[PDB]
Amino acid sequence: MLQCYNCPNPTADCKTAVNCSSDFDACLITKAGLQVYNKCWKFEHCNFNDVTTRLRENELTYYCCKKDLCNFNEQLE
Amino acid sequence: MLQCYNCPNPTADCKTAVNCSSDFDACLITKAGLQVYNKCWKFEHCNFNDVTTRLRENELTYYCCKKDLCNFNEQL
Amino acid sequence: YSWTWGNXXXVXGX
Ligand SMILES: [Zn+2]
Repeated sequence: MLQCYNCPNPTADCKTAVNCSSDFDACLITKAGLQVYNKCWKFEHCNFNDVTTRLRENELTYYCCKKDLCNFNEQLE
Repeated sequence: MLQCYNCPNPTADCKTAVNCSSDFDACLITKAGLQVYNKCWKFEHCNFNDVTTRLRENELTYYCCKKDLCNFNEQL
Repeated sequence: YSWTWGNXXXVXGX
């Protein structure tokens, strides 16, 4: 399966690694202000609109990828 | 109004600047193998699936943005 | 603010 950093809640540095279930095909990371999210995610729905609405956030940058444990914080500068 | 580099066909260095009509809200650039595309585009349709099918290309990197003349080659 | 970059891949966004 695909392995992502995945923290139920925003954290300054999530190091909780999970096997995402088959439904999820990508790993997300996104900073919204000082807050940081790390999640199992779907590639189709990795974009400003999908991410902002699904996480209830106004302004963010995001990165998604499909390699194990790729959604680490240094991916966003 | 939005100004993009826009070349009817892939070119190694597109120098054609166009006033995209209001139907387009973004400028695209994408390298697909050795080929390079620069186009007026729609942000909705800026992603691997939409770009590969609309240009008939298998493997590429793309970048889209909305400022005038932003879709230059060094963006990738 | 609003730009997208990507691959594959690979998605990079504003
Ligand atoms: Zn090609």
